[PDB]
Amino acid sequence: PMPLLINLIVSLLGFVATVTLIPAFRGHFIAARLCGQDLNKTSRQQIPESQGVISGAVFLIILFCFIPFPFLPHHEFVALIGALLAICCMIFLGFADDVLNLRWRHKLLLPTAASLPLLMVYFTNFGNTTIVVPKPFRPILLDLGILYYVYMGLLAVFCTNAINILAGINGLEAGQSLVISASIIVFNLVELEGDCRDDHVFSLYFMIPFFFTTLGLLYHNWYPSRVFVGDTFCYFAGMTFAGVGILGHFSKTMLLFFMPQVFNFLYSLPQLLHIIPCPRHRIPRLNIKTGKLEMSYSKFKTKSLSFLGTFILKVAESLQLVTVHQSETEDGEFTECNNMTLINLLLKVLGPIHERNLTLLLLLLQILGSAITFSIRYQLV
Amino acid sequence: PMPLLINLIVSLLGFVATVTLIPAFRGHFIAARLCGQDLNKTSRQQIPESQGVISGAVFLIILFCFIPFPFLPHHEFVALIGALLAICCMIFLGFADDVLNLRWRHKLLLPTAASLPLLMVYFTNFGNTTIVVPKPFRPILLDLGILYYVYMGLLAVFCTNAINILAGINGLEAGQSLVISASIIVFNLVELEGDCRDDHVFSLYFMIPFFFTTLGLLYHNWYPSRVFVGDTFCYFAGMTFAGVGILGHFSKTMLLFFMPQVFNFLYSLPQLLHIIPCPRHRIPRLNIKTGKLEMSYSKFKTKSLSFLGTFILKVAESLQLVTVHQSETEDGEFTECNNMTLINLLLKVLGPIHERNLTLLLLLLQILGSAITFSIRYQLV
Ligand SMILES: CC(=O)N[C@H]1[C@@H](O[C@@H]2O[C@H](C[C@@H](O)[C@H]3O[C@@H](n4ccc(=O)[nH]c4=O)[C@H](O)[C@@H]3O)[C@H](O)[C@H](O)[C@H]2NC(=O)/C=C/CCCCCCCCCC(C)C)O[C@H](CO)[C@@H](O)[C@@H]1O
Ligand SMILES: CC(=O)N[C@H]1[C@@H](O[C@@H]2O[C@H](C[C@@H](O)[C@H]3O[C@@H](n4ccc(=O)[nH]c4=O)[C@H](O)[C@@H]3O)[C@H](O)[C@H](O)[C@H]2NC(=O)/C=C/CCCCCCCCCC(C)C)O[C@H](CO)[C@@H](O)[C@@H]1O
Repeated sequence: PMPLLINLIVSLLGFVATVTLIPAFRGHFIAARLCGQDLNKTSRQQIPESQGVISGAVFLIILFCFIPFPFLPHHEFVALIGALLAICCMIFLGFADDVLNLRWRHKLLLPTAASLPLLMVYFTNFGNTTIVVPKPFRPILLDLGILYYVYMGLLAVFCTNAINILAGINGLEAGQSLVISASIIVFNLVELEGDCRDDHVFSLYFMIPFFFTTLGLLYHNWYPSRVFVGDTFCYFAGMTFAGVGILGHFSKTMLLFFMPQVFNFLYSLPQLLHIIPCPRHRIPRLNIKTGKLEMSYSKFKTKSLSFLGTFILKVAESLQLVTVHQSETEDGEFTECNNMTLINLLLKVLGPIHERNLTLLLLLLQILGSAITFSIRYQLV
Repeated sequence: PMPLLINLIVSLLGFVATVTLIPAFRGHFIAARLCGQDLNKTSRQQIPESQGVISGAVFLIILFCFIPFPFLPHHEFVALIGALLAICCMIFLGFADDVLNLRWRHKLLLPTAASLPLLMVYFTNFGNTTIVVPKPFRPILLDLGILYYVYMGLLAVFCTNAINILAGINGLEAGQSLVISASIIVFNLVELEGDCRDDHVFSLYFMIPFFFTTLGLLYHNWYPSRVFVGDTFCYFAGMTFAGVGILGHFSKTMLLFFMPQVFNFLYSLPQLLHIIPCPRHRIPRLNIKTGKLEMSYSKFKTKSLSFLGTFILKVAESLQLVTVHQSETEDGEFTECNNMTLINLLLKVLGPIHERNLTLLLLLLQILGSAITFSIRYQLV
């Protein structure tokens, strides 16, 4: 555990670096107009956005410096440089999506291009394209070949976006990733005792610095948010997870650590596909008098709604998932449905919750999921 | 020459891609405020900057797609992925310098960090740290060891900045790189016939797409500039050259292709070090009535000037390099010295030249240098 010792020493130095540099560059981002308002707060001040660029940068300098230590053989060297190319490309693309505000078309396609070094490394290092069925005898009728490479391409696209759309409250994005990376770190140390070690000693090389830099980011992103992580971070986070999952051969376990993100993605799916009107910001509404966050709604004319739309809505209404409020004015009759997100579903079930408590609750919900996965995979039921 | 055939097919597709995408993203950059005015033109309209991000992006997608072709052994695979990590990191850092407008401190240090994958690849692939003396028996008294790795670190820092400071006129930055990359391509094809082939088949993999994408950029950057290349491109260009020079083992020949850039850097050195006052923009002044570009000056109080400053200035004045105009008002006595740049020295020698002609003249001057290098290295005097 000597390269891991070096990896931890540089990760702690990376944490110090991230914590120190984020306030040092504040000026540059406010000047560059890379900032947004805390939409769930009465304060109209603009907080610097895209701070994941600073932690992501620190992350790259750390690992570039780390490269000779696990060697001072190329099977793990190709995977190291390759994974760093896919991550660097993603922090780059993420920052450009933050700066240029790209279309949903790019939010999908470009992460597939950035994930190519991982696919190519897997191709040249002859990766096992044959998968093992985790579900019972029902879907079991397999060398997925190109469809396995399609899966690896669509993994980075899911991971980054799933984090990115489960956001809008102080320390949720950096915080959820902090639970996920820690869950992978714990898992790596357990599996570091036997069988697959080369996969977990490798995954730890990327996860220990991702954790300590994200911690340095959360130092300024936690409530009250002084800085915002931005798309740059979601892109970086998603790809680092998708990368270690792919090359470490544990994307299945990793996707189980991603349970709140998966629920949020699917619960959002009718809005994301625009079958039910999707507003630009689906973050909860602040009740200025209460101080706590109340559910956000998407009101629209019921006549304009499609046959599939009113079907999905009425099935979700009955399943006690959405809070539908129908009204009628001089303009006509409307339908004010609940904004389909895990944050608003938590406010639907537990009522209005304060911002600091709501994030903390979601992080605990993330902690519970990791316990469920760790219980499933290690017999603790 | 089959992977080279594939490399050229994708490079032509890359040229088409760059030419098509640059006007498609114009909206995003104007919105993102990533734009500047053509300071040598009367028109106050803002032209989108950082377009090197689009060509640099196209470049990365091409080469990521190219990766399996020269293989479908890891000695050239590590160098390929490694060089792409150093380049991707540089397009990323360059874009952040364009967006955040970093200090001169970062313009130097950060390119050294981005060049680490090249150094590390050279370290692991056991690169020849021992250099051969090109100059005569005078400096010949050598395993430079760490000082050779210092050289490789400072190569990317020189290459990017040297291009970046020899700019400010339509198609100079993209155009000079277009002569340099073509000079390396020609040289690679000559040396592809014998001896070192693995170094030139490798250098061509990066130079053919750099050329065809930069061509696609020059399509919109040539006079009258519709778009601006930005720091993103200078960073990308510099590193791609520094990369192929380092890994291909021909940084010496490459630095001889960089002759106008070297003269411009050293001629600028008293201003860059602030021994003689350095104005923010050292680009020539447009004579609205003439239409042609006239020399730019740096006027200052002669009393405020240091003992070394007035010494360098008077040595350059006598050497017939700077045009010094001394004046005296009620405020006191001033000194209006010529802005120390190869562009203003060309206007000092040839008089006022029109912008389109001036760039074209500098590109021809770049062409002459490549002929001088090719004559030196292949006996054509
Ligand atoms: C539709 C959806 O879910 N869109 C949500 C998503 O939109 C993204 O806002 C950010 C800007 C926010 O960070 C802003 O939120 C504010 N903020 C931030 C942090 C905080 O603590 N407090 C706060 O007030 C701040 O003012 C900041 O500027 C970007 O514009 C980004 O591009 C947006 N990103 C997107 O719009 C992403 C869309 C992806 C569409 C889905 C496509 C499918 C992807 C998966 C495919 C997988 C398959 C292959 C399996 O996130 C929003 C919330 O952070 C939510 O309010 C918003 O509802
Ligand atoms: C001091 C110096 O030479 N500084 C020149 C340098 O400044 C850089 O302007 C750009 C903004 C220009 O692209 C603007 O110029 C306009 N433009 C552009 C293209 C065109 O065709 N027409 C036009 O009008 C447009 O409005 C655009 O916004 C950036 O701000 C960049 O950060 C600047 N970059 C720097 O300031 C870079 C400084 C590096 C300092 C030297 C440090 C030493 C480096 C070498 C060390 C090597 C050793 C290790 C051996 O370049 C300037 C000109 O493009 C010139 O006017 C200016 O004089």
